[PDB]
Amino acid sequence: VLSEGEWQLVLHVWAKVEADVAGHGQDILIRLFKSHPETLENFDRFKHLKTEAEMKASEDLKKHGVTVLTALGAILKKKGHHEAELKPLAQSHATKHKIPIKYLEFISEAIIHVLHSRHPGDFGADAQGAMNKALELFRKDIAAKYKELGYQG
Ligand code: HEM
Repeated sequence: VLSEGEWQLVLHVWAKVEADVAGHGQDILIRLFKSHPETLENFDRFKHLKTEAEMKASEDLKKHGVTVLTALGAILKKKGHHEAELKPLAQSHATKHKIPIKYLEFISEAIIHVLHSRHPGDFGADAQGAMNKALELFRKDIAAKYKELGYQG
């Protein structure tokens, strides 16, 4: 369970993301795909993309990054009270998309990497620790829902 102070560190960097969620989403999805190419294969929608340049030029990838980060932001703004937001997400990701917890760990790493690069002013060590805790909580709760839904993750 995060403290209020930790949540405030999370939300203060998220405020920066929200200056340009689209650009942040591009960087995060591209970092995920570059660092863990098997994750790209998981997206039938995107797996044709061959290069970072093609990724950057895809309007469709940009749209999806906005969707992803806005969903995550809505979860983070609940400060742990995210049951309602996690239900549909866990169901789609367990049963339609089939995303293992290890891949949610990979996107978490990509989020931390991009925030660390873009936001040294709001992403020092304590802030990164807080974000890690928030993403750990998200993954813990999603993995519990995966169980309940019949997916090992
Ligand atoms: C922070 C973690 C993530 C969030 C918040 C998130 C959010 C979303 C949202 C909101 C959608 C659209 C609605 C839905 O289907 O549920 C979606 C779709 C999808 N997600 Fe995620 N996602 C996350 C991580 C991942 C990861 C790590 C992968 C794969 C490695 C993945 C694969 C997919 C796929 C395949 C779709 C469908 C894309 C399409 O064909 O339109 N997601 N995600």
